[PDB]
Amino acid sequence: SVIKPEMKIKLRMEGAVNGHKFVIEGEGIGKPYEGTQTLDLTVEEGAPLPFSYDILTPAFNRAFTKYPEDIPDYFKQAFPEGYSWERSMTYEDQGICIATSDITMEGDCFFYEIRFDGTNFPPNGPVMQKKTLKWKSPTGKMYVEDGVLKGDVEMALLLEGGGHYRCDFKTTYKAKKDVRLPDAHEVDHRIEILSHDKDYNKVRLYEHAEARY
Repeated sequence: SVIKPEMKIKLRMEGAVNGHKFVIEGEGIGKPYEGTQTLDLTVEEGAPLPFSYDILTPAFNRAFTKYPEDIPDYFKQAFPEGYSWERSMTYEDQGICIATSDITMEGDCFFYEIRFDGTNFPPNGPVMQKKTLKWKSPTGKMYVEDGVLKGDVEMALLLEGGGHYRCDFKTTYKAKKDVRLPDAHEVDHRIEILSHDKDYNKVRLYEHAEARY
């Protein structure tokens, strides 16, 4: 396979949230067959970010998923050519984000070109007031609709003071070439900010992910 036991990551995200433009760059490494990865992220433009960093982190690659051999791996099959995704993230207080990522590969390194846009977050809401702690770890569903791979997951951010803040994720995936399509299945994720500086200009981000029926 062209996916090595260890793969590097390089990315660039450009976007805007409630009109505030930003650019974030990332460099990392992961073990695709183990489903693990770590990213170091740097706010290159638009610092300091006036919104919760947590809304960004699921945008920062399902190739880093442990797939059982009896479930076809859409994401590892898509390389070297790559794949893209389109995602809507609909929060319970009418804040909405939409994002896209084009994922390519050159040598032992993935490259992401990410666009992230968000709007209509309440000014005194948990996102613009930075009251989010971390994402819960729900199980997401993967399924195919007329030859296209889709994902749906009901997400939630834990809040300061003990509450939770929900978000509906819908993703569409597109391999550059035809690959074996999997039957419907699930993916477990855990995503965590391991470290950050005061205003999250620097962030170290970790994900573990595993597929199952």
